[PDB]
Amino acid sequence: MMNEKILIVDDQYGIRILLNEVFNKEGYQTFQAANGLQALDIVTKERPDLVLLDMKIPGMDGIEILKRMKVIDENIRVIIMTAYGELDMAQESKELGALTHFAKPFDIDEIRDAVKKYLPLKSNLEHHHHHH
Repeated sequence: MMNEKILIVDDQYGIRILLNEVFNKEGYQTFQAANGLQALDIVTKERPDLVLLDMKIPGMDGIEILKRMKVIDENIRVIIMTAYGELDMAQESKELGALTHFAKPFDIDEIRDAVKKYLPLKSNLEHHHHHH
């Protein structure tokens, strides 16, 4: 449609943007971030619904940023592609510590799969009985 939105924060040369060709068109508004602050830029600019955050990202500690992300929306699906033991550290540090987790920036095939594994696909979806 068009209302699909995701952020991807990592320092992989062309994975961030290949996610764009991968979803940004039709899958989701997948944007690229070199810092969580850059992700904050887009989260306030385009307001993607999902966030991919790596704290292992050169620049800033994405951990803090993703904490703020749930803190901004609470509907935003905060997904972690950093030290996935942050459901230990990042969670107890603040609030949620991100949901779907991965310790490695992996091949996008598993990522697109993970997207269609985790995403609702239910009846109520987000919060709306009978989409109108």
